[PDB]
Amino acid sequence: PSSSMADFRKFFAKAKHIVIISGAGVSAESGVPTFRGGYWRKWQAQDLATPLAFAHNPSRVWEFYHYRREVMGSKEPNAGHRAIAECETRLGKQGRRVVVITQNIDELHRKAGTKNLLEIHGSLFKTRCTSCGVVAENYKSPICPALSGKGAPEPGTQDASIPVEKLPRCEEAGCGGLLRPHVVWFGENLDPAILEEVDRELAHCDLCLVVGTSSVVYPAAMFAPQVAARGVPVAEFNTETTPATNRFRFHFQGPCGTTLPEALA
Amino acid sequence: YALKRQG
Ligand SMILES: [Zn+2]
Repeated sequence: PSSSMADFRKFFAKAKHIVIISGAGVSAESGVPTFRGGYWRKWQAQDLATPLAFAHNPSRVWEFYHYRREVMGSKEPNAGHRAIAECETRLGKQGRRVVVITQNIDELHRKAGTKNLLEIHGSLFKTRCTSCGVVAENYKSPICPALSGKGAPEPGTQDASIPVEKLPRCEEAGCGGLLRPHVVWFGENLDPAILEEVDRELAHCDLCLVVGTSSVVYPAAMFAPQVAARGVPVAEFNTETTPATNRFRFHFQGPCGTTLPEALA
Repeated sequence: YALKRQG
């Protein structure tokens, strides 16, 4: 796998549908904690982003997401996020399409300007009622009163054990259902409406970029390998090589913050 | 295919 930028820029100037797949690597450059290995108390994302964790300890899970929600307030998009958003505006005007498909739930791509955004794992700032299924944007801090001054990430912190009745409840008239985060947990499926948008993007894709992904979360991990198999060049921008890198035309190492501003110039 | 999973 080549480490040559000049060869990349030659495909880049020509490409007309470009898909960018973005992973936790991009958010970690904003100082957003990706709990992917690092921990929230004695747990990582894999232990809490599960339907089982929510069934058995919904209080704990909400504490965790509450933490993550509040932490985002200070945080901002980085040079990698900006470069991708500028590129999409710039290329838009040349009749060229750019789409970002993100594994991230922090919405930093939105804040940066990105319009053609597919959030394959949902968002931190959307809830879903487990009684009626309405999906609602929710930016309220704290999301519910019983969570005010909870969600500390330091281990040893005792569980607030908020009864289920005082965790975020649906506000729809007549419902009262328990809300969950509208995030895709391990063991669950991605939204079918989202999967079709992606299927189409990956099929008619042009040049694929995979940025700050460790390439260990499926299905997102298969998306670029899909494209490469079709004879389409794929550039992997990551600080460190992955289990999929050897299937890609390019690997550029570095912080996506350092490499993308050039690559997408 | 659609299942979220690690590995
Ligand atoms: Zn409801």
